Amino acid sequence: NKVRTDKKERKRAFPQRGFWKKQNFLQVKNNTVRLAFAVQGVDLLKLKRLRWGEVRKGNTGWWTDDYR
Amino acid sequence: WTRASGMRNPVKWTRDWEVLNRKVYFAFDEREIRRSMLDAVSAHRKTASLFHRMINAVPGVAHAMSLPGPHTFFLPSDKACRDHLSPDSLHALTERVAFLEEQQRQRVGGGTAAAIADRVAKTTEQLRTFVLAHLIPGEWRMKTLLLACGAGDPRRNGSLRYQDTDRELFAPVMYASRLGSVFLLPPPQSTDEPLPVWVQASRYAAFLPITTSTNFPRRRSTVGGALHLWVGGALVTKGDLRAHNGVVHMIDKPLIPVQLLASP
Amino acid sequence: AKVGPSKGRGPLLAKFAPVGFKKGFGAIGLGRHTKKGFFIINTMLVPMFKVPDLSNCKLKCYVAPDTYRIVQQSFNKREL
Amino acid sequence: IRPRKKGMRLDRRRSKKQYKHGRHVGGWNYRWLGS
Amino acid sequence: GILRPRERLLLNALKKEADIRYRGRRMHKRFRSWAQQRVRHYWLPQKVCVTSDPQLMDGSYIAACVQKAATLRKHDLQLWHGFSKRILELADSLTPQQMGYIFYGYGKSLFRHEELYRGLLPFVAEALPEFHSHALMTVAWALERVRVNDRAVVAQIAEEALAKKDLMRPADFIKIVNCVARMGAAPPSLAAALSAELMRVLDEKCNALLFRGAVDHVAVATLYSDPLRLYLLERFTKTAICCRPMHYQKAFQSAVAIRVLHPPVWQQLSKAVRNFYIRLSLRRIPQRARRPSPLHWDVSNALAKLGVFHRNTFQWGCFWIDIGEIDDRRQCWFVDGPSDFYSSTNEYTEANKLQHRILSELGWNIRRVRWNDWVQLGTDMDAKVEYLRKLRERPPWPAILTDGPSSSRQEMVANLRSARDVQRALKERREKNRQPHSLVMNLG
Amino acid sequence: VRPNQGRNDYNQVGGKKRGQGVQ
Amino acid sequence: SSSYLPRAATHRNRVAFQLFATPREPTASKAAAAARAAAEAVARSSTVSAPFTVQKQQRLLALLAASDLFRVHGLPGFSGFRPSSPPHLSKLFRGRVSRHLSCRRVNHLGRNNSGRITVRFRGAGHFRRLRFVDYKRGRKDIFGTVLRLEYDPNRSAHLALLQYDDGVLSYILATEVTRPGDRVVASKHASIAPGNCLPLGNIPVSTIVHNVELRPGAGGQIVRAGGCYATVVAKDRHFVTLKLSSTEVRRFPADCWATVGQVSNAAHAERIRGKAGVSYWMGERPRTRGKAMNPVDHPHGGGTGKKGLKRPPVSKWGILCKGYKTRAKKKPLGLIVRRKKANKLIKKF
Amino acid sequence: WKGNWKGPQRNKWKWYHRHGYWATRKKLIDFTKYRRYGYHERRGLGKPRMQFWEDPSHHKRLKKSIRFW
RNA sequence: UGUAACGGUACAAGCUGUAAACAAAGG
RNA sequence: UAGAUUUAUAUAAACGGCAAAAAAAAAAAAAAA
RNA sequence: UGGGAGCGAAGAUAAUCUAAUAUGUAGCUCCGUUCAUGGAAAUCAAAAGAGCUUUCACUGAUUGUAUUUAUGAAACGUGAAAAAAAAAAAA
RNA sequence: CCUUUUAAUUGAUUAUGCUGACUUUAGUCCCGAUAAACUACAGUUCUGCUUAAACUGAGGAGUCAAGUAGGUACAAACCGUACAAGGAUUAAUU
RNA sequence: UGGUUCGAAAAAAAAAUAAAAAAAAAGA
RNA sequence: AGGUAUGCAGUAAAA
RNA sequence: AAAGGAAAGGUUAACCGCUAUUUAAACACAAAAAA
RNA sequence: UCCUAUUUCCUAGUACCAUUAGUGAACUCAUUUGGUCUGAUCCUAAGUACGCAGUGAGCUAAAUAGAUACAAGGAACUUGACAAGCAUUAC
RNA sequence: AGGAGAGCGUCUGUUGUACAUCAACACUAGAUACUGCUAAUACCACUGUGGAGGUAUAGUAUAUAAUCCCUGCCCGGUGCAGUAACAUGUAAACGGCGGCUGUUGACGGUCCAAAGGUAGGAAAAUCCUUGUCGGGUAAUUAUCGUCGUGCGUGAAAGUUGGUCCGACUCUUCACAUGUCGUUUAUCUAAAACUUUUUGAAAUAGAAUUAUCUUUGAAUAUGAGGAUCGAGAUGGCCCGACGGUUCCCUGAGCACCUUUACAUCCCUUAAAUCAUAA
Repeated sequence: NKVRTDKKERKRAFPQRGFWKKQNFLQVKNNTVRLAFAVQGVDLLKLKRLRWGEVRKGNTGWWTDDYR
Repeated sequence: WTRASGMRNPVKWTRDWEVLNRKVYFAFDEREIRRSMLDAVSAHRKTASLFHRMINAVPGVAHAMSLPGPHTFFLPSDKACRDHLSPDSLHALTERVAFLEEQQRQRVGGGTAAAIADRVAKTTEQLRTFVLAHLIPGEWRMKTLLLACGAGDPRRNGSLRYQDTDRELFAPVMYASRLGSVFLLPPPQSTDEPLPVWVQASRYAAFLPITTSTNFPRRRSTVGGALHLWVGGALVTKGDLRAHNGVVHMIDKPLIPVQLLASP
Repeated sequence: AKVGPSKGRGPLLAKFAPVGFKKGFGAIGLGRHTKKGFFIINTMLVPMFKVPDLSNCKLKCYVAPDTYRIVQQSFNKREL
Repeated sequence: IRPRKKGMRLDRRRSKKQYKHGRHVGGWNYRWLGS
Repeated sequence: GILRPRERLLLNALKKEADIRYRGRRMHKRFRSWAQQRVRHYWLPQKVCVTSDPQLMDGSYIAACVQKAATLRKHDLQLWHGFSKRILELADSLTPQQMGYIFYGYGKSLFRHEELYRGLLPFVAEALPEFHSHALMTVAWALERVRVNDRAVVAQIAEEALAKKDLMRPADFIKIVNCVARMGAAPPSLAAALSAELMRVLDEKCNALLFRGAVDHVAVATLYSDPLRLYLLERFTKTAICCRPMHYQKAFQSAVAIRVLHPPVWQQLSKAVRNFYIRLSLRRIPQRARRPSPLHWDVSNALAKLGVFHRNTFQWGCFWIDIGEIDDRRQCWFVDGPSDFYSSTNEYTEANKLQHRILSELGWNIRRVRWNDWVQLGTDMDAKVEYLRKLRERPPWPAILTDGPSSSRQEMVANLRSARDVQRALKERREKNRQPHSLVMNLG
Repeated sequence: VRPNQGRNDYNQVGGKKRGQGVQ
Repeated sequence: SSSYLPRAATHRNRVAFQLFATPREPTASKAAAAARAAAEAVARSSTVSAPFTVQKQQRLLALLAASDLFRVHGLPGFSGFRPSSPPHLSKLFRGRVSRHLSCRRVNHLGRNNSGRITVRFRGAGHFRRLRFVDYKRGRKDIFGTVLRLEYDPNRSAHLALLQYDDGVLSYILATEVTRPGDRVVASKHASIAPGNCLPLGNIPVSTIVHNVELRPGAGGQIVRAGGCYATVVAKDRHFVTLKLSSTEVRRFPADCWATVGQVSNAAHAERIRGKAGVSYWMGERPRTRGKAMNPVDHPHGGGTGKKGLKRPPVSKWGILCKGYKTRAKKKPLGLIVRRKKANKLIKKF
Repeated sequence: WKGNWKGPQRNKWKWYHRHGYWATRKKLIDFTKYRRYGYHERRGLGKPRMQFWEDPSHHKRLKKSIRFW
């Protein structure tokens, strides 16, 4: 829990090889958010991928740079 | 600890549909009733006043109707008696029931006195015959009677299964394109003629397709339901008044025996 | 402890208790429970707020900074 | 403590035992306000 | 403890069936509220016995007794006629509060004793300057409910409300305006004044629950001015969420009346409001059970014997049609009883006239039957068939419904008694005809 | 089952609870 | 137990009345006249006065022994389960006990107010109802009809539903020869027939009786179990001597009432259970033997391997339990004339 | 263990009815011992003495003994 | 009396009570 | 001592039979505190 | 409350063990401490005398009780502290 | 300083001593069940298991726990989140 | 939709809670 | 086979 | 056969209890004392 | 004048408190990925008209836990057929 | 977990969670004993509660147990019953049921005793290094049957049996068989090795810690003599009496037994008022 009263720290004292990533569930959630934004005309994924100080209007990118 | 109830019942019932079907069987067909047939008749005394009075005033009838043997009693209503019996017959029945009650009340409290015993005996025998003409051996429930008359048999239930009407005459705004088997029951205890039973389609059956999804292939009484059960020329108005030792079925005509009927 | 007010849990509330626990927060009563699970409300018990006509009122929340000078001079002229 | 014993026990403040000791933050010889 | 296996199974099945029965039972209780309100701030703090001798009663006591009896549904004819006698004796000594409570009791119980209202109205008119909001509202409300029409006194009450506008309660003013509209007692100047005051009352003093009571189609059609109509129709779109089926029904009827009789106002509305009412027209507005009256059934029987197919008591649009013929759908009939007119007169009510005009302009060919004329036929069927045939052989009625001849309370009472006798005879000889009476027992 | 079964007040006769309407 | 009606209603050492009267007449004098008339009518109807003996009981039983439509149609019941007999042929009612004449049984499970176990080896068993049986037969000089016979889970005998001539319903102990339709009465003028209740002073010697009152009007207490009965030996003006089922001879006041006949269900002792489960249903728990425990738990316990008792038999509490008498020596015998001896001595002498 | 494992239960009803404020009051224990979340009788000093520079018009010492209307 | 719960205050082991740090200049 | 000052802390004991629920018809009904 | 009242143990000593000691202690309930306890002789003593009650020192670890272990601020008495008897028959 | 005194309870390699810190074992044991790609001109990797309908007149067949366990930037933060009339009649505005 | 509330049935009392604040002249 | 929609008392019967 | 629910509420009946009681909400409607 | 009566009756806006309405032991416990897999039930299912879930990289030594396949012999093993084996094999 | 059999318990059940799932406990039933009702017995505030709102076909106590045939002798002892006390009774009440000799001895002698162990099992869960004879085997300290040879057992503290049953102890036949002579090949890993991520433990007086032979608190890495180039890593456990959780005794403790002693409670025996007649 957030108040750190449980005993969940006991297992973390032992090594484990890896952990499940739940990518199917997380991608479904992310795409739901993306659809909610996109129905209103927002490209959340593009915004998240933009470089610092980079401006791209519409659905444009390196390919637009190449062909323009 | 919890106080959740109603729709939040904490009881973990089974979801198995087969088990729930068995539960339905146990809850309806095998349900136990404490009351008796006379208990039901008394509960409906206000509507069956004459027969209640006869049962309570005619010696022996109550004893006969309170016996353990599973019985079926067809109870006529005061309305049925008034509608179907002639005025003189109704007057005679009322007078004789009142006479028996008056003699009973006298007990509570020459030749002229001697004739009273003969009149009492005659009235008691006649009214006992009349009342016991409606008592039938065995417990015949409504669905059993319908299935015996053939309703529910795919080979015989024709004319009762696909009733339809001229829909555009009654729901026109939805039809613009159109705007352009006798079973026999054992004889009554006081007679030897077995009782005929049959079924018919009610006037409400034809209107089902107007308001229900259907899968068809290629005066009138106002009683409810889709099927009408007739017993000895009398319609069942309220059925399955179950008891501990039988069942009571409400009917709209009295089943007068031939002996008590007048030939001319 | 694992139950009770310890570890910052504080006093018990219906949110933290099982269904059946009854604890409000201090609201006034406005009616009567019936014998069949209902509650008859009486609007006569609703508190009556007394609000004057605020329209066309020259008063304001604060006071202008010059009022201090004006009042101080008007009082010093009397004191002296 | 379970219901049967609770139904026969009495509350601590139903007697005078609460006032017959001098336990306090400063020790065991409390001098009450107003002496 | 333990149970025998058969007993275990039977009781377990009973428990399951009880659970399912509860679930099925609660299915349709969408509008069942565990929290419920009851009004009690009109109950007086004094105690009274309703059966006490009237000769010991004063105005303050008799008014409280009448109101208490109305609240308790103690509708006893002897008790209320004693009330009437004592109140008429005490007419000289009643305050506006006492008269208001008396009128409330009479109207709420729907005790249709015209003589008491007639005898109490002059004192109401004389004492109007001292009346207050509740008393004015109650007098108008009771008169409207019981159909006792006195246009002069109703107009005087409305004028008194206007004069006391700064003291009137908003709900009382709304009810007074609605009653005035329903009784047709406001000439154009009074209607304009009432509309002007109601506009400000609704805009400044009424929230949604108070405003929704102002939505009455009769007032919208016959009384309200154009700005008031526009404001009301616009505000209903905002206040719909708090409304009930009756409010929705009256709003729909108001919209239809405006569309049919005031197309200019309908167009002066905005597109969003018009869209709201168009979408309202698509909803299933819960009505309440209606059935043909005895007079309606008699007319239907005579019509069927004449040989005209027809249907009874059905809903078209936002209207209820008494009789609608099948072969020619545009032909319809209305059977008009004693309560469709004002007491002791053949003058139609404002709602009846409005419905007649709207249906006529929408295309229906309406014919009407008057109980005052029907009752004179008696139990004869040939006479009734000839009556209906002769009515059929004549043109439909105009879009404007005109009132009938003059009448009196004496004739009204005589006709009501005759209708009672005819009802009795017809029911008797219907049920006797139904009864076969063919089983003869040789019991004697 | 009944913690207070043996008490002197258990299932006592009378009382204001049950004697509401008794004069 | 005491979980039913309170002490104030249940406890009364001296009963001041023996006739529970329910007069119908407006005044006390007319009530007395009616009571006299009813007594005279009972006397007139009474004809049998000879004793009711074992042999007469056997003759009546022999006489009683010598002397497809009725079902729920279309009702296929359980796959295997079926009642032993249909309702119209079963000896007992096959129905349910009257709700107005019974209540739920408070199961103490062998534990007293302290919560400790005082009666050992008791189990929950099947749910039971206590039914209110009239041990007093308070109503006198009024005839009643036996309508049906009923099972009782708390009692070894059968019950009978008695409907008095005025419609009152009650439950009484049924006699071995009690059948539906029997007429019964309680009175001093009653005939000597099974089921009738009379004072012990009006019952001839050699008669067989049951449900005997220790104190007049306090309800029968002696001889209740199924098949049990007592015999009238001798009579004097004030006392009547009875031989009881235990072979005890005891005197009873002549005013104590009793019922003629043997207690019904004499075949109870012939029942065979067949398995531990039947006793489990009946409400029993396993009985561990004293010598199977450790020495701290029973006097007979202890010892490597199995052993004998190692001493004369004693109970858990150190009391000899084979031949040792336990009745208080100083307690007076009172009306007891002679109390039985050991069964071995009885059968060998 | 046998079958499904069962250990000490966390039951709010039981804990609050057996070890709560009122249950602790009904218990027979040493009530002079300090309890953070329950009844105890380790009494405090009350409001301390006023420092010489504070305002006596605002210094406060009593709540219940002087409670007026 | 003592203590505490919430609330306000620098979201606090301090202060404090919905007037929650301050009225001292009233017919 | 200018005003204000929520809630809990089971209180008719500023008081008197004991005895559950600060104090409960008589009796059943019982006591080293 | 090592003060006063009620009930009232065992571990420990007796080289086991009993009495006795521990101890009239611990726990439990009740008083609430100089404005208190108690108290102005049907007292104690010797053939002389003392003079309510209370505290301290000595007499003395004496005479005692326990009879293997120990317990014992004994009585009278001596030197001191404090000192008190009793407003008061009504008005 | 010296001197005299001190009742300091005054000297610790050791009580499987107590409270702690820090080494050796030793860089030793310990790493739970199935995984890939995201592209220089279209797409549908493979596997384990199958209640994944969410208005169709019906609160969508439970209880209990999380003293707020699936909100939110590759966050073990800050902030936000349980509406019984479900509020957007928002087929609106543009 | 449940709790609350009546019943089961409970001082068998969930500290900071209530249909639960001195309890009808209530000013309609 | 707990209690369902003006609500407090109150008797009987019962799928 | 091992012998199994009835308190409160709803229904029906009975009823000389009572604002501790259904809007000062509304719809519908040949409808009703005495004389 | 042949319906058992042809009997006015929609939803008064609605106190206080609980709820994340799904997969899932989701509890006690703790080597606690909440969620997959490990079992019945819950949708007339070509697994429910694309659902839920998938954890660093290498590397032919033996030993170990298992899986499969063992010529001919067939309990000669062992305290003991323990453990194994059969319960598949033209179609 | 099949076919054919034996032992113990009849059986289905209970059962020591975390060394005992059994032949141990319970069980349907046959008995015995007590108890007349404010019953006995239990709880031990006792005018109270369970028993039981039951009444000798009931309740309580103690054995033995379901089905068939049987269940021998003893009242001398102890207990109990009986009576004023005796007499006497009661063993399915607790318990007991011979020795030395003549004719292999039917049949005698003699002592003792209350009776002298009967019927029926029988080399047994009793006796015992593998008793005689027979079946199974190449070989039978096993198993089954048999003898009654030896030691013996033994009759409701029950004897002998029929059928069925058991995560019980055993004998035998069959099966494909890696259980075995005797091991091998391929594949996977909660198996191992390297690496990345990351990191304990028990133990440790100090150590720069060799092999032979001897000595020694008596079996030495360290003492005498002789000999001898050593570190880490992987593996294996010969040693380091390798590391960490069985026997005797005390002027110690705890629980159990009763013809050990003392005390206490109860039941008797009494006493004492209430109490006057």
